[PDB]
Amino acid sequence: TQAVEAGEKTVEQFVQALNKGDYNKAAEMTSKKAANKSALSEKEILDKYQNIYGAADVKGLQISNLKVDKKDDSTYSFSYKAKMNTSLGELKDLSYKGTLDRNDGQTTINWQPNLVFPEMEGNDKVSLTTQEAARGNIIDRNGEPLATTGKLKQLGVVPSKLGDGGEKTANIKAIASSFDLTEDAINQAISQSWVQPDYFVPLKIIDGATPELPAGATIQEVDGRYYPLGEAAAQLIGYVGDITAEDIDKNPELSSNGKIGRSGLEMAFDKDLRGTTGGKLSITDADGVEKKVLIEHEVQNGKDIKLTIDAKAQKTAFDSLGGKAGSTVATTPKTGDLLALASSPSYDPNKMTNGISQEDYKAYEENPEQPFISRFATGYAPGSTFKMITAAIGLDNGTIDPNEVLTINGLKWQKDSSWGSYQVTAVSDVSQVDLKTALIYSDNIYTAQETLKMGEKKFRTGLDKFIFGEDLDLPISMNPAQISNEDSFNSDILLADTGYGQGELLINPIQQAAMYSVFANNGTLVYPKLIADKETKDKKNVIGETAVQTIVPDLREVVQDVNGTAHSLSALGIPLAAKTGTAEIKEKQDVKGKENSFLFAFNPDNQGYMMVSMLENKEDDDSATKRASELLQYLNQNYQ
Ligand SMILES: *C(=O)[C@@H](NC(=O)Cc1ccccc1)[C@@H]1N[C@@H](C(=O)O)C(C)(C)S1
Repeated sequence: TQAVEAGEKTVEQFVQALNKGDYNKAAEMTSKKAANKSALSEKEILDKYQNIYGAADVKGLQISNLKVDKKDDSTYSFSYKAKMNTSLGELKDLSYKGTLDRNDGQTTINWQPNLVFPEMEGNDKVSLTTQEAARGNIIDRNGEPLATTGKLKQLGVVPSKLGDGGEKTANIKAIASSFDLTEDAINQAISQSWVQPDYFVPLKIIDGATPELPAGATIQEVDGRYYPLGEAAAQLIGYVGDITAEDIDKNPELSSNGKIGRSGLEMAFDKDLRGTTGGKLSITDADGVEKKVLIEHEVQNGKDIKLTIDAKAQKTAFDSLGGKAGSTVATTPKTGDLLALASSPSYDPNKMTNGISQEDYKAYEENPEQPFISRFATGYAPGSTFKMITAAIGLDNGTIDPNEVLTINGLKWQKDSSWGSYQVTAVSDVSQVDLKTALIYSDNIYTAQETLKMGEKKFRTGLDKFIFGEDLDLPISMNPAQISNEDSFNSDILLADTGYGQGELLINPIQQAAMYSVFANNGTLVYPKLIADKETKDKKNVIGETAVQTIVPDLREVVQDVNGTAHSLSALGIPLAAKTGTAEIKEKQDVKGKENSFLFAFNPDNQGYMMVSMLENKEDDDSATKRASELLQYLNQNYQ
């Protein structure tokens, strides 16, 4: 019995050393190379475990149902079920047999070929044939392609088959003249540090007919991932990259020759898009004739992914940002379909996945405007657009009378002398300010006074009915919106700032589109949705229908009133309700404060579309409002 317990520890450590990928430590727990003992030496056990388990990408060996007893004076038998992960799938239900040995005080494993796979005998080999799975496509709500896979002919020259003296110069000139490439660039590539005589130095990417090939040039067809919208959806869609040996160690079910999603939806839906590797893992005899099969799946290509995105709206939303720092979110607010998720500046995903120079990659990473950031998922202070939420809360809890006219003297205001030098500031000197006026001119003082009058308790009570702190059900990495840093403002100043969208508020554009959706659904919050087939989910009674019917007519006046901050959008001649905002930020360099321009706009007649556009670190006279004319026209015509 005391010996049977030591054997269950030996089988445990032997399996553990195999599981931990240390095939040498497991080899030293075996007996000597002899009959009725170990079949091979230790160096041959290492090389057999390394060759076979390495070829099958064997990872995560775990056993169960261990049964160890006694067979003779020095012989102990052991059995167990086992399972392991391979590049083909899960290899479960493995009945392992063996015998232990107690020669001195230690117990060793009489190693046999049946301890690599159950039915191996003598000089049996292992064979693995695999078929790569085609990565699925990504498409928009109307079927247009967003990310597809295909073949790409790649021109390239062989330095050895190019020439010696003069003939190499002649072949370079013929390759240059027959492929439209400068002669100074062909020599710059074939002379790089990595190049060797008999290598394949790629040049151009043939996108049409293959022309006449001079001496030295040769086309090598390769697989590529194409992105039709390109940079206009690079943050959302992401890009794929060549699978590395580290990736295979983490998930053996990958193809060491395929691509893996690195960011965005390409990485988010990597499992669904990449498919499953097909093939067969068999045990052959000593000559290569197949005996027993261990795994066999057929190649199953990846699934396609259909998004709520509109390819036209996505490209228009991105183009309207003119390459400046910003982002635009367009939805159908009654269902939550995300029509566009643009971020700017961006990077070339085609260039990123189909070969990018190391200089260009550093440009993308050293760019201060940071093109790799998904700005529709970055938290910001919403600014003056947030007054709609504060107003709706003040109307619901009976704090704001729409017709009551506050008197506001001057452009500065503070509650009392305890505020020191801090004062809420108004841009327009309007003395008689009611709710409709405060939304048209965007008056901070009215909002600050009504927030302080409301109280912190009643303010948060209305705020907590929204999606602050919630994690949206979206395949986009994202932080939840927050009201402040802590559960209490503990400051009348901070309570006031939060009233008109400043303070410690952090709400990303997508979360803003979800929160502002209440004004298109009579106070019901409709959650955003990116997968076209998902079910619409909502959250009712977030604000009162009374507040919606009061505020939306005022938001029409933000566009229609001649002093409205969005009056430039009345040139469209379409039903629009809007609210602009400009948030000031002092979290970069103290040399100068930076401003973020915002625009919220939806159709108040049919509620077909909703838009939340942003400009980060805006230039002067530049706003989100002056750029939104084109996207609004498209959404108004195509989403009624
Ligand atoms: C809301 O965001 C308000 N903004 C400020 O009080 C800060 C600010 C920023 C730049 C210049 C002056 C003041 C108001 N809303 C914006 C807007 O709707 O664009 C105004 C510029 C009207 S102030």
